[PDB]
Amino acid sequence: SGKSSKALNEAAEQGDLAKVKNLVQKNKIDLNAQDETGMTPLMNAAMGGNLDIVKFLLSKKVNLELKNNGGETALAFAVTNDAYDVAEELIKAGANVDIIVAGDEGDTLFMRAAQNNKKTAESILAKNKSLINKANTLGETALFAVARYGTPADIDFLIKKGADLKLKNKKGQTALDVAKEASNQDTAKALSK
Repeated sequence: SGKSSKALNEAAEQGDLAKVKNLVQKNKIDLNAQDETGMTPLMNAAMGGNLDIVKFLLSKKVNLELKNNGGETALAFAVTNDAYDVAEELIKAGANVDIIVAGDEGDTLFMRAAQNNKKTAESILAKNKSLINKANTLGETALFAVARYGTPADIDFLIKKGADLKLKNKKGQTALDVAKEASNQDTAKALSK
């Protein structure tokens, strides 16, 4: 690849659209070139939650699927930094939704969205409905967190989207089992029906 630019990456993160545009108009920077930590302009724009910049960079046909050294794409940055407007735009542009977000548990993009933003969780499932049942590194899906700590309405949401109650985590437990362990009688009753 060609030259990367610290000034561009910083302007993208900080949200300075005029500066991004002035730097890109020179056609001297390879917009897909990765810096020393694997970061691109798009990852910086997404991490900083800068929709206008992200839209501009998408108009230049940047690669959506480059990963930084932590293994995250621009979409994972958007979701983990609560930039759900950016996440939506990236999903629309065809960004891969079947990815893992950074952290010890290896949660799926879907699991992180399901905890934080229902609309993005639905956008993800519209792309690949089987992600509802894709487990993290402990063998748990989104249903397990709700079984422990959530409410019967949350159980209903995930079951309506196809959550499979029979799935077992790496300890051999179902969502019903973890509800019972957590003394969550309401979710246990909802899972039992």
